[PDB]
Amino acid sequence: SDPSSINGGIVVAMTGKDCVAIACDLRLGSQSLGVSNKFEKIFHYGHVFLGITGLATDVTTLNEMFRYKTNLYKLKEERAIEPETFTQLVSSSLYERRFGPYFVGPVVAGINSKSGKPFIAGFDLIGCIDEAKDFIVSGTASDQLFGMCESLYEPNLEPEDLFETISQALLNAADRDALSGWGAVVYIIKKDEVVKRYLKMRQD
Amino acid sequence: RDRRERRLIFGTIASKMSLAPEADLDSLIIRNDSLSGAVIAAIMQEAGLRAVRKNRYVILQSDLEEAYATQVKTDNTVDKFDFYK
Amino acid sequence: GTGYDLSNSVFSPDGRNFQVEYAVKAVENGTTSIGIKCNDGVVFAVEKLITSKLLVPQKNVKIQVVDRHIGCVYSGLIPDGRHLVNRGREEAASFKKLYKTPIPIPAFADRLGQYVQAHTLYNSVRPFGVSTIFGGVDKNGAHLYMLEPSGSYWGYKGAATGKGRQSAKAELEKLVDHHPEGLSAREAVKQAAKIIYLAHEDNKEKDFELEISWCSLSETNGLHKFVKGDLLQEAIDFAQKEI
Amino acid sequence: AGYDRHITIFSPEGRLYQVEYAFKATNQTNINSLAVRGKDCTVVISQKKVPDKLLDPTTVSYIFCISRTIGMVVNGPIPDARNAALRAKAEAAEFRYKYGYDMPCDVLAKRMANLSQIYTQRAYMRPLGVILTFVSVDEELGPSIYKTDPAGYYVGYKATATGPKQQEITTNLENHFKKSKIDHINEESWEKVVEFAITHMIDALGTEFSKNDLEVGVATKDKFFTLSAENIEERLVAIAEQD
Amino acid sequence: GSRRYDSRTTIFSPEGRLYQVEYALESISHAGTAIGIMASDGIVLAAERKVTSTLLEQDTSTEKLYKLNDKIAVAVAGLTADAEILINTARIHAQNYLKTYNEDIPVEILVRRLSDIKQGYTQHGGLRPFGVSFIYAGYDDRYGYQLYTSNPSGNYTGWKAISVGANTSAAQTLLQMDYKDDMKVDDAIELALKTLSKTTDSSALTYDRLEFATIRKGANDGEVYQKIFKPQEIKDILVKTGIT
Amino acid sequence: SKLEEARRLVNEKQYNEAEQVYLSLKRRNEQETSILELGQLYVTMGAKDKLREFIPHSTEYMMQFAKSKTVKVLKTLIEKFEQVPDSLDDQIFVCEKSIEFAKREKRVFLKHSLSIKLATLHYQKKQYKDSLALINDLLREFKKLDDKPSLVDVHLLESKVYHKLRNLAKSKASLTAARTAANSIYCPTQTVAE
Amino acid sequence: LKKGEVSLGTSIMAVTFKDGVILGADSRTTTGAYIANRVTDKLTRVHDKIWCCRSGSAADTQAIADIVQYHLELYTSQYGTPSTETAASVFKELCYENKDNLTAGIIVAGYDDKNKGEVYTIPLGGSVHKLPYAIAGSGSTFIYGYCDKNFRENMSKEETVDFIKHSLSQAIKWDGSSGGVIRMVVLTAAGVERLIFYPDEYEQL
Amino acid sequence: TTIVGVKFNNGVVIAADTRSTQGPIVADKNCAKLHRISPKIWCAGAGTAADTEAVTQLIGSNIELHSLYTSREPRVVSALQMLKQHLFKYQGHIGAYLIVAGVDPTGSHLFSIHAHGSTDVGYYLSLGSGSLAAMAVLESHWKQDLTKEEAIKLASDAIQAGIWNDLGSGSNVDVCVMEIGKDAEYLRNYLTPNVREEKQKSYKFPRGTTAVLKESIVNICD
Amino acid sequence: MTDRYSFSLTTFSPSGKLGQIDYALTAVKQGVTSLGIKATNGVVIATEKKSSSPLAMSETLSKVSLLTPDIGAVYSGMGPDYRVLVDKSRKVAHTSYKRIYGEYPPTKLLVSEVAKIMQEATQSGGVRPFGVSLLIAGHDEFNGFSLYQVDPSGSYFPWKATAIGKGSVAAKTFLEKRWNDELELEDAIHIALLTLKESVEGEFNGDTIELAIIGDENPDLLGYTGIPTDKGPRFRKLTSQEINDRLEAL
Repeated sequence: SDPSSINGGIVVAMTGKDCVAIACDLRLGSQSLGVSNKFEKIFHYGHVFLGITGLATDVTTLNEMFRYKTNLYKLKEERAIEPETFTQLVSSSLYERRFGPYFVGPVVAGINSKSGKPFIAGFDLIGCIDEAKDFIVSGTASDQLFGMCESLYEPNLEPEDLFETISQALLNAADRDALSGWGAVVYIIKKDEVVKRYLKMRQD
Repeated sequence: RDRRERRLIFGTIASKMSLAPEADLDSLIIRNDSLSGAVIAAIMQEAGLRAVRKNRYVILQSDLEEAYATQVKTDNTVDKFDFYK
Repeated sequence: GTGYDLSNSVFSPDGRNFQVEYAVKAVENGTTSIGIKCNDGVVFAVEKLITSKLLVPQKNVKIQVVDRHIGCVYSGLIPDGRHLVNRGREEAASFKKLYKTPIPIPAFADRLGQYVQAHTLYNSVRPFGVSTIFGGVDKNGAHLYMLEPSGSYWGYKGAATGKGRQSAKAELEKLVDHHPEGLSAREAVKQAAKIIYLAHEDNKEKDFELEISWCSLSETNGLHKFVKGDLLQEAIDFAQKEI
Repeated sequence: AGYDRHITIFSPEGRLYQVEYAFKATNQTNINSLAVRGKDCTVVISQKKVPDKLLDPTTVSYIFCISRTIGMVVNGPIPDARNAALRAKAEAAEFRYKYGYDMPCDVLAKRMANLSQIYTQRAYMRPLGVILTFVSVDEELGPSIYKTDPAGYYVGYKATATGPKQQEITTNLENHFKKSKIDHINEESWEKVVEFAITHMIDALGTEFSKNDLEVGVATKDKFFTLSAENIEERLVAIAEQD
Repeated sequence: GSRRYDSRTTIFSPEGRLYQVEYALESISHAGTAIGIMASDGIVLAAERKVTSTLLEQDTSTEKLYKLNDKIAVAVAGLTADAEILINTARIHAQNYLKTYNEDIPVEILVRRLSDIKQGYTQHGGLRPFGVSFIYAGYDDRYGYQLYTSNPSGNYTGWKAISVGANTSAAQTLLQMDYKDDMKVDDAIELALKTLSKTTDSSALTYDRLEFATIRKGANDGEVYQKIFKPQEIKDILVKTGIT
Repeated sequence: SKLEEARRLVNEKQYNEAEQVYLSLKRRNEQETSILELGQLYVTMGAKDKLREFIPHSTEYMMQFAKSKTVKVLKTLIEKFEQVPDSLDDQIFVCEKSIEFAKREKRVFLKHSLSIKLATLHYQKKQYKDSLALINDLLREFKKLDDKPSLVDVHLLESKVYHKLRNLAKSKASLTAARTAANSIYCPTQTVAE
Repeated sequence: LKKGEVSLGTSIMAVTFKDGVILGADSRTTTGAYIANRVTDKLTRVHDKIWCCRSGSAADTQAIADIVQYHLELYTSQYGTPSTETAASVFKELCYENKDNLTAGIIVAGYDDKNKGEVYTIPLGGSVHKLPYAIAGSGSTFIYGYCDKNFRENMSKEETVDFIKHSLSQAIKWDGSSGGVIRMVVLTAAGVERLIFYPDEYEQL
Repeated sequence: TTIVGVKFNNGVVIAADTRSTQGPIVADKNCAKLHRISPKIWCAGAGTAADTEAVTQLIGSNIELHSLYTSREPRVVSALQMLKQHLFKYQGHIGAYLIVAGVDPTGSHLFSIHAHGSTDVGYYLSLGSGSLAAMAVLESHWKQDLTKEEAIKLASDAIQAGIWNDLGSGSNVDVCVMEIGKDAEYLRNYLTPNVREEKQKSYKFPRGTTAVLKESIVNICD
Repeated sequence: MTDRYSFSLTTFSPSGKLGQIDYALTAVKQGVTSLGIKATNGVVIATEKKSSSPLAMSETLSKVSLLTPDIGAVYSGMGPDYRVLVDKSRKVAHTSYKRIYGEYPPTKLLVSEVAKIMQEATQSGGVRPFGVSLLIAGHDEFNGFSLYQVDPSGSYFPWKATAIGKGSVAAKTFLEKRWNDELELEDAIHIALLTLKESVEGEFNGDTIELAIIGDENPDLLGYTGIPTDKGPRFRKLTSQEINDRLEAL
């Protein structure tokens, strides 16, 4: 009845002083059966990071389509794509079809190359825009992440502190979803480099 | 085509004739055409004839204005078709 | 440059389309056909030329009917007028289908004129070579329009095309002057027969055959039908009386 | 080769010969018209030439009311004028349906000019043979006169002339407009502007008009209509007794 | 009848060659010259833009070298307007290949796609052929560096050194003597600069009208670095080559 | 109402209150015209220090409401200063402030145009050396920046200054150079008469 | 009729007489259980002398009214002045083929200088008929007893308005889906006049 | 989601909350539900939150293009008709519930458009799931000849009633007012009845609280 | 029936040059002499409105138009062709960027996209090339102010200062000395006014000059207040009153 939650998935995004924290789980399970722990749901598009949660085939199709669009944009403008443009492009892309829309919970995280302020936004299955300065999370377990993030998130955190904050906001809620686990990956966006980190989870 | 040349020659022709004090050649030479040194005398002859027709023995501004419309209309070319420019 | 008449949409240096002019010149090589706008309706008339006597009399007709109240009489390239009246009938049928009101005469004129000019805009279509004297009766009254191959139509009080076009119009003017207040259909049919006879004098070498038809409210109450019986013979011998 | 002058292609002098020849087709009817702009209304007056007595004067006219608020006067061969009238009426319909409000004159003029430009650019099409003068009153802008051309060059006019003597009427009105320094007639009543236009037209053409030689179109605030013959006779009588 | 105005673009001549592509190959010679040298360490693409003036913008201006993919770059010689559509179609095809196989598109595939696009117009449709010829440069794990060329006819061949455009013969003759099989990038660059100096129609060689595109492979393996030489770095190699 | 009242005060020669009437002062055109009329009144009384404070503070006042209409009002105010006599030092000081403002706003055309005016004022003052130096600088600037309509005037002023210094050969050379630059442009009747 | 879509219902009625035809409606638009707009209008001016009222789905009625407006304006622009039967014809032709999607009841009435005033009604199926009077809408189902007995022919304007109020009072009071103000349109040779009633007066009798 | 609109003598004013709800759970606390079609016309969506922005973007693009084509200001009537046609051509498959308010040289106007294409006009109008509470209040308090401050106060009272009496409406208040004489101004967080209080304890964690499976660095720039 | 002119009307001459392209260039080089120059803080594009008949209204005719509130367009060729071009370009710009990306495209991509239409016109059969030459001026937050000239062939070149029309040769050969690296908006407008002075042949006033400027984001013309993200349209056009103030500044 609901193919979106069949494959499962969670995603979390944090904002900070010139830093953005985005984390995701590595588990891909089919209905009641887990399949692979190598599946990553975050992809690199220039200096903008996009994560997809939901149906895996929708995830990879959207990954390729967005890579295609940003490759064309980069070849046209001779430079990367600003995340402010990226979120609206994602919102428009999902609205191409209405009767057979993709079942995804994508979120776009990145930092503007000129202003440098953190940017983060999310969408829904249809593609409704959602921009908040605090945090946007998505996935089958979003109810678990929302309350924990509200309890744990404090504005204007030190960039190293966002990693621990998002780790506590993710792991203690990841175990509360049957379709999430098998480790996790945390991405921290900084103006100079991106910190890619893994986290340890119980296997259940 | 120079404004100064047309002004000079218009004044030279007007000095011999009987231009009224309230008649301005500068109003006649506002637009820059390709006016020759001969047409800008036959125009004043036509203005004088127009004034003579109305029994006036001194040409007025109203006849100089009408003279420009009858001796110099167009060279045709493409100006009859505005969309070319 | 030469060849300004090879194509259709090309403009001549004086601005006159040339294929349309040749179509007009082709129109005049056709059977004469007149129409009289009487007070109540219209009265058409044709002079279908009798060829070698093998042709069956009183069978081949040229006054085509559109709907009930619009009549079409054509001269020149007869098939081209056949197709034109076919499209006109289709337009009238569509109008009556989606408005359920009989097509008014000026509307039919607009439709036919727009179709006719559609064939003198392109390079891949030959302009029509048929002039029509189509007319009839509608709610507002009676109308008689001549259509020309250039696509120009006018609300004539009487018109004629054919070999005897010029002769017919003179008698049309004489009839109009003789009866300025108007004319009745009954006398209009006899006058039309007389006019056709006068026009046929140019083609006296070949035999003639007269067919006439009229649409009116006083007698036909908005229905179009030919003239049969003693009325046609009465018109014929009245018009032959003055000869 | 020599096929340049036949279709809308550029020329060694950089000219579109077909469009140039199209303008010479607008003077076939040699009908002179002019339109002035009143303080609150607009009036357009055109010569009404009836060639033959067989014509019905009522149906022969070069003035077409596009809508209840926009009127149009067209110079050139009538069949192409009627094609343009049909397209303009249909497009006014489409715009009113789609946007819900009556369109201003400039939008209609721009759309017809764009259509004519598409006609010129496409080789298989031929340019329109008419010059259209769109006249209306715009509550958003004011009274306005718009004149397009076969090429598609449209621009609002304080007062428009046309016909073979377009230049002469142009100078005749320009002397008045340059002496009075006003962009429109100061006469508030639509009654007065009609006599102003008729007087200037008579002085320009040097001819005296009767009830049937001229047809006048009046566009008041949210109303356009064509005056009947008795109205023109009354206006002429008033002019004659006044001056 | 819509016949007298037809020019019959796709018609065989009495002797047996096409005529529109024949004149396209003349239009090519009237465009700005381009040079392509195949070096062991990389590929250098350089071109001299035509119609140059003091008012020509040079800060952000590339009209002869275009980027189709992070690894593959092309040089345009001919009508830039017609080259734009081909560039867009090539980029679309490369992105579709990445869609289908998720692996870098080999140069030969794109070269075939563009050659087919040109041939389709040279064959049917009655439209004029594209009057542009390309110079393709790229890298892959298949054959290493690749340097093809295109033609309005739609035929492509591999070349260790090519120069399409004005004074093609002079440039080819100049480069064939100095071409070896073992240059680094710098030797190819200086050879190309000398060739452009000796083939140009002007007197000196100012940095405004020269464009450079180079392919280099350094510490990182499997990914080459594509850099379009900006004027600030362009004026640097002039003193190295001695032209200054 | 205020404009008519100020004109009436002018007619009664009591424009000493029209001064404050203008000081209190489509409205953009009203403000600029009021500034022009107040400058005309200042010229009428001819209080040189009053105009010296008036012109630059009006230009600074100009960059608050109208912005664009600064060059026009400044030029007409400076030309109005020419009517008031015994103002060589005052006019030079006003032109110095205006040139400083032009440097501040980097309006090169105004600075170049104003410099030739200050050179003319120096020449009227008969300070030939500084006028010669400034005019040489202007010659250097107008040579590369081909501006023959201004080159004619600067060369004519140079010829005047050299004639005042009795170096007749250099004056003749400058006049001939001006003649060379003159007979290629639309130079007005004033400069050809000069 | 879909589930949740906005419908008009209520009651619409037009009566012919000597000087023309008077057409009536209310201002209540009840969407399911709720009432969304109580001051809306159910009267559509397809032409100056041709008037139409709306019943059924609100969107469907508005769309068909717009299409009829477009076609009628085309007709008056090109061919000539319209008439009642043409207005009914365009409505029937619009409604017929899409009857699966479009499902609404329309009543059109117009005054002309030749045939005086006529009333044409379009039921849900899409037929056309000419009647001295006609009713449509769910609220119209109750006054069937009153109007038929109290209807007269060739009445006058005052009697016609009296009958219209004396008939719509029961429609408003007996059905909650119909309410608000009562809107009147008068089509005569003089012109079109707009009349509006108030809830506090026609109820007081 | 609660959106209201009040028409007064000089112009019109609409208001909206900032809480976006996807069901029993709230997505975002501060969002801009007001959509701009033109600088003089504003729209606020209801019902589904996923058709509103797309439809408003479409209509804004087309309307600004039409105004540029006509070289004149846009009109609220044209926008209303265009929304009507667009929503009708999909045949009721779009649940977008939008409000439209605007002014033009013809005057001021305010309409509402329903999901399946229905249209209505009124001086006061509230649309959406939370429209009931606010619309009762505005029907209770509205009167003829309102003033600007009175109109904004009435809109504030209506939105306050909606946010207090309904779960999905709350947090801040967003108000846009349209003035015929002057420019239309937009108020962000005009009323903030809900302000999150500070937490009793700080949940800041010591450094290295959570173990890291692997450390790695990914390149970004060339 | 359809269109029987499916064959290309532009055929390579044996000399190796396109006929219709070199013919449209000739049609462009004659006509209105327009110009546009780029300064550090903005770009000014100017053209003169040749009033054909003195009874017409040059106000109704828009010699310069607004492609986007940031990017304006000036032409020097045929009127109706430019009008159709500007309408089509606005439509395709909306379709390509407002629908998909959500904002207004930058000058560089918009110019290529509009030139796509013209380079298709010289290719698609049965149609003639546009007889206009476009001067595109625009600004963006990354590439800054930029001015582009579009030729009827479809080729576009970045130019700091330009002029097209009858006086193109004189204006082009006169702009080098006028122009330098550092410039101001008022300096640029004075330069443009001085250059256009000799190229005009009719009456000189504010009515006969069409002038537009791309500068800072003015919020007064924005049409709303309350969003700090946007500060207004950068494209503004001077009226006759605005331009007849710097006209005497010469």
